[PDB]
Amino acid sequence: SKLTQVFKQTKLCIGYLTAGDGGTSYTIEAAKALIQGGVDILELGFPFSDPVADNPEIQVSHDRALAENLTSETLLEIVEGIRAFNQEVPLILYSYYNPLLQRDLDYLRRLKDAGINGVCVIDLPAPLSHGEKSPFFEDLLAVGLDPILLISAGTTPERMSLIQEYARGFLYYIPCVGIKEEFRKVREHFDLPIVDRRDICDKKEAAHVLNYSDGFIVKTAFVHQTTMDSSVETLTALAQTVIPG
Amino acid sequence: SKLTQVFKQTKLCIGYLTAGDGGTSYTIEAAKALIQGGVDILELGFPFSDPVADNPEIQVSHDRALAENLTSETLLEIVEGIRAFNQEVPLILYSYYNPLLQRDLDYLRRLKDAGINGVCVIDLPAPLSHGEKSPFFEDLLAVGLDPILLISAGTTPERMSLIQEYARGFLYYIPCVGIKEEFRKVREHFDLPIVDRRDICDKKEAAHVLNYSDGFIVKTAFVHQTTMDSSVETLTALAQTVIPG
Amino acid sequence: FKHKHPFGGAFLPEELLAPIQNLKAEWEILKTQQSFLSELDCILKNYAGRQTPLTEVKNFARAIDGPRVFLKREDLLHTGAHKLNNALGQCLLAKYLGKTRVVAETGAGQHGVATATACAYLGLDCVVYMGAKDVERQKPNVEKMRFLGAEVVSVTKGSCGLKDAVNQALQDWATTHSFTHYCLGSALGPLPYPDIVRFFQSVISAEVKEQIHAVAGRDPDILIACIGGGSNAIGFFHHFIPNPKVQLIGVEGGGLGISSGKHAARFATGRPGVFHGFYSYLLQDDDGQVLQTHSISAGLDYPSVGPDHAEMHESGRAFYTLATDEEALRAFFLLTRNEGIIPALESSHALAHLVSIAPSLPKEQIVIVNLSGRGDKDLPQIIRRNRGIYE
Amino acid sequence: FKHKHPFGGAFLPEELLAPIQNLKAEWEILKTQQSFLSELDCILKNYAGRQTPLTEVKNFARAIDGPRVFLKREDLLHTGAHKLNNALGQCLLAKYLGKTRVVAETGAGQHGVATATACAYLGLDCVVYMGAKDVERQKPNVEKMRFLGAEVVSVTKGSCGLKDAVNQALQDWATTHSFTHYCLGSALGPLPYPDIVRFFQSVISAEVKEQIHAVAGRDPDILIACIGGGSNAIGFFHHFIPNPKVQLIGVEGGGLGISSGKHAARFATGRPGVFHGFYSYLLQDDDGQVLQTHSISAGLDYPSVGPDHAEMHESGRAFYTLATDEEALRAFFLLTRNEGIIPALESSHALAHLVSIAPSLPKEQIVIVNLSGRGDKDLPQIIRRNRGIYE
Ligand SMILES: OC[C@H]1O[C@@](CO)(O[C@H]2O[C@H](CO)[C@@H](O)[C@H](O)[C@H]2O)[C@@H](O)[C@@H]1O
Ligand SMILES: OC[C@H]1O[C@@](CO)(O[C@H]2O[C@H](CO)[C@@H](O)[C@H](O)[C@H]2O)[C@@H](O)[C@@H]1O
Ligand SMILES: OC[C@H]1O[C@@](CO)(O[C@H]2O[C@H](CO)[C@@H](O)[C@H](O)[C@H]2O)[C@@H](O)[C@@H]1O
Ligand SMILES: OC[C@H]1O[C@@](CO)(O[C@H]2O[C@H](CO)[C@@H](O)[C@H](O)[C@H]2O)[C@@H](O)[C@@H]1O
Repeated sequence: SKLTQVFKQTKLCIGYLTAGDGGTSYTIEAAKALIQGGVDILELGFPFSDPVADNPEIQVSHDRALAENLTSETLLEIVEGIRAFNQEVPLILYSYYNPLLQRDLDYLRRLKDAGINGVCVIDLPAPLSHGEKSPFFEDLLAVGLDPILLISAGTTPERMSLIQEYARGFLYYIPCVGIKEEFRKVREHFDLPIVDRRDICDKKEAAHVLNYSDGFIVKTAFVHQTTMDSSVETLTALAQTVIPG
Repeated sequence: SKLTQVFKQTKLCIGYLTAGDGGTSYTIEAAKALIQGGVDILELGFPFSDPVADNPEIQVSHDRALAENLTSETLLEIVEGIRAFNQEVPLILYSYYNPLLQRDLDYLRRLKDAGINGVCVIDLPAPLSHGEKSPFFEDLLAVGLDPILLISAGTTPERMSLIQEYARGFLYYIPCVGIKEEFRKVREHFDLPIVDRRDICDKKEAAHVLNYSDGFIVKTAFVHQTTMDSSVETLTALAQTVIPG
Repeated sequence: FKHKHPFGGAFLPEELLAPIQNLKAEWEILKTQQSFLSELDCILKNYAGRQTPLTEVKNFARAIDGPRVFLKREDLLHTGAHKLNNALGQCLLAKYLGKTRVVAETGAGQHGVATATACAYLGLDCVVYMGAKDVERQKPNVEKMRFLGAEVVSVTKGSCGLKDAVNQALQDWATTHSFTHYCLGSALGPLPYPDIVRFFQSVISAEVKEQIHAVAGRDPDILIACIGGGSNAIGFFHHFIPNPKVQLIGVEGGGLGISSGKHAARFATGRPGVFHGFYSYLLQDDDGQVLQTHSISAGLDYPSVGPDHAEMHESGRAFYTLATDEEALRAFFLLTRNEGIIPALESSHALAHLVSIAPSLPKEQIVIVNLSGRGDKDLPQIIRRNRGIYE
Repeated sequence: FKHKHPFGGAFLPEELLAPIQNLKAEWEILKTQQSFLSELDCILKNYAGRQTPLTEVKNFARAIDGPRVFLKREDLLHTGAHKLNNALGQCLLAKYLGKTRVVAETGAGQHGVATATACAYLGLDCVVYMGAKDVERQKPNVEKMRFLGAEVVSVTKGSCGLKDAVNQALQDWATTHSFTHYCLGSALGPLPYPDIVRFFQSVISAEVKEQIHAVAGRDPDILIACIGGGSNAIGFFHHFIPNPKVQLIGVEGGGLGISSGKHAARFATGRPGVFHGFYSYLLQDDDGQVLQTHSISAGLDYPSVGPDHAEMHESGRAFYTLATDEEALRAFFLLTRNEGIIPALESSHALAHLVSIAPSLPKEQIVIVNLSGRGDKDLPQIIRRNRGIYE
């Protein structure tokens, strides 16, 4: 409803930040800097102690955030600090399953109320059997959060059905050439925006990705920049050079 | 014939030296010093690389003699140097079997000619079967050397026969009280002097041993003294304090 | 019990779904293929030394005031621990599925050595990812894996630890799985690895069943095994699980005790959570972040435990307890001095639990402890402790 | 041949004649006592892990261009070497003769560990004499023997070496033999020890005979074993000696080669002599003083060899050759990388001889090498050599 609105504009930039890396205040400052820099959707990482599906840069980022005492409670503070700045920009919570599995339905409602619009759970795949349901994806739908799912070329038709069941907002796509047609068949099957999940870090590749994808994600570059010079002005600047046009 | 002569006197002192410990000249000097000190029989050790039947003091003495290049040839020089001083004192060659097994019959003759009168081979026991002969003990008898054998209380009668076959000069005895009678039965069985093989190092025990033994042996004290102060005068002096009367 | 998921599962990112589905489908065919089962049997006999003996330890039993005590001697297996049962099974599986390459990760190197050993004997390219900090700490096992022909990749990315090697290994498998098998060391992981590892360790209890019937004419009263991830215990338990007269005891690393927080006793203080692709008991804080663990024995020093043990913990079928470092150290010395068998510090946790219950057991009872490995590898660390004599 | 004595014998000082005669008389009765043979059988099976497997090593064979090659896996025995066969036999013999104590001496500690292991399992007081200089060099094996409950006597008398420990041990036995057995580690020593040790190692070839007939239906063409004192080789050869179609090869430690004088190859340059109570081939100078030896492997680094091999060398029944340190090192790496079996540097001498003759053997021939022990104990020394890759 808020993600669906933002994709009425075309060719969006998603920016990743690790919640709590540098502390609560810093995370809020960095998010402001990315928004002012033109980022259309914030992907806010719930840091996990064992993020085996993320590249080492993001692993060390998660380590920093947890050593600075990010909790399920200060994450709410962070989201509320962002929403005290901007209440239009969609917020995706990116997370491993366990920190959310250990919370309850009420925490999901508190996330929605704080400002979160979508939840991407990187190690919780949509159920394989056409019958079998997903307690957590059901819980997301029940409170109005958009489950942000990931599909591949080899996605079995059994997923396609159940992935279509729970997917809302937009779908991430992890491709392998004529990839443009490749995205169109996916996009027409789901009637949702399809975003290339690959890590973009320069303007040339972002413009390339947008030929066929409805957006691109800057996963590493922003986090890496906070380790070079953490002054958030350089995050605004980095966004402006990466986003085409 | 020369050992038998010396035991016509009673209560003899046997003194041990390692041939070649300190070199050829020193060994000859030490032997002179012991003779002047009253020693009646020299027991001259052929140093062996692996004298497992000797106490550590004598083991290290053998090590020194071989590192100073004692050979089967300089041993002849040593014996000839002693005989150029004194041609009455009996000389016992004390040895392990292998340095003599590796020589030949002619070397035994050369030993006899140099001045050796008896040979004690500590790891060559008299043969066990009443029939079986000993090539080396035969070789000793053939050239006129006295085989100096060792008996224990538990000597089997099978030995007693063959030990009596080859024994000449005197017998060493290694006892366990009424040990006086114990020696008399042995002495009367063999009609040879019986010498207590135990290491004597003070006058009190030497006098004690001579109550029942035809002599005593100073095995360690002289060698040990060459390591305290090698000046051979102190060997003469040490002999004089150890030999009773 | 209130659970959103059955224990186990496959909580995987998309890029691992196809590799895991292929393995599962391939494995269902292979585990009943007689030629594969026969060849694995021959290798375990003529190369690894199965079957391992069952040793009655009468001096040890006497010294701890215990009943009839037997040791299943997985210390006598080639490489000195049960881990080779699974390494040979999975690397033979790789060969049969047409893989030419096997990839693993390792922390202390025990699993890396077993995998490298199986790959050398079977002629497979072997690649072991290891965090650079562990490479520096384990140069002997690194040299051993390299002598066994493995490529040891020193991971200098990220924080240079097990976590970073795991990420590197899984990234490799996602790229290379059409020709590379990924070899998991314990009864952990996404389906089908808990089934695969359990299947290859079940030979332990099949042997024990024959051997204990040969010397005693009946099943044991008690089975005790240590629990790192769960693989030696589940294989040791497997063929006795349906006998309700056989008690099943799993002993975790108790470290400095529960009160100190320095331990690895998932079932003492942990609770269910999703970690490394599966759902099981997990040492985790209120937010679900995985907790740091401690054990004198590095083979037990894990925050996770295999889902088959989670099932038996909640079903009440098996008793999961712990032994502290110092109880494990004492049992180590007791077995060494009384039987001349030098046990691994891992298995010494099983031994320790027997030491503490032995006087209460009636003397006619039969206890089998699974001696999961030999302890020569633990001697340098134990010698550094400078312990005096134990009784 | 011109010899004043048959090989062997008992060239002993008087104080050892009674102990040696008692042992001999007692042993003649015991070696045919069925209850003793049965109990030793049971212990070797349920405690030591016999029977050890016979492993065909097809990758190794291929890599050296060799024929059909099998390894008798004495590395899989408890303690990791064949020495325990003899330690358990002699310590069981002690127990049966009523001894409560066993005394030994040791240089590197390998024999001390085996004896201490057997004494712990059998409940005998164990005392190991060791020169203080060796204690300092072998603190890991000293700690192991002490953990196994042995008293390790550090000999600080004399020159504090093996020679001084031997003297201390024999002095102890001469005093204590009425209740102490003296345990000799190899097929050396005064009669009856060469017969006793050979009797307890013959189980190796009894097993090989059954195992090679099971896989191939015929006796092997070639048996290769390393020779330190001779015990693993004579037991490995024993049941094939009467078959003239079986070649017997013993491989000694060649060190830096014969020309350098730094080796342990008794049969290359030695000659008969009397040493430590027996007559056999001996590395000795013109005067009969025993020569210093060298080998990369301390288990081969001896100037002596057992009299049964001397007999077969002069009879022409067996071929005694050597391998240099570097041939042994290369074979070590070849076996490790191609089969995942880490051999002892001792056995690597046997392997090395096979490596150098393999291409000339017709491919249908069957070669069995006796893998007398595992090489984990040799890894620290080999890692220090910093060798590159061998082919
Ligand atoms: O970081 C390794 C990375 O590269 C790949 C191929 O893209 O594998 C290569 O590197 C491995 C590590 O050394 C080699 O073992 C392998 O042979 C080589 O292809 C990926 O599989 C891996 O993720
Ligand atoms: O963070 C507290 C949380 O951790 C658990 C393990 O999941 O227990 C740990 O913390 C306890 C409190 O310090 C310790 O007693 C225990 O030893 C330690 O492992 C949970 O019990 C608790 O909810
Ligand atoms: O130097 C040892 C010496 O003493 C004897 C007894 O006289 O043995 C004693 O010392 C041994 C070494 O510690 C102990 O093992 C033994 O228990 C003790 O009786 C002799 O046997 C030995 O030659
Ligand atoms: O002292 C010479 C003597 O030693 C023997 C071994 O008994 O050989 C040794 O000496 C040779 C000359 O240096 C070396 O070539 C040989 O390697 C070494 O072991 C005898 O052959 C020789 O008579």
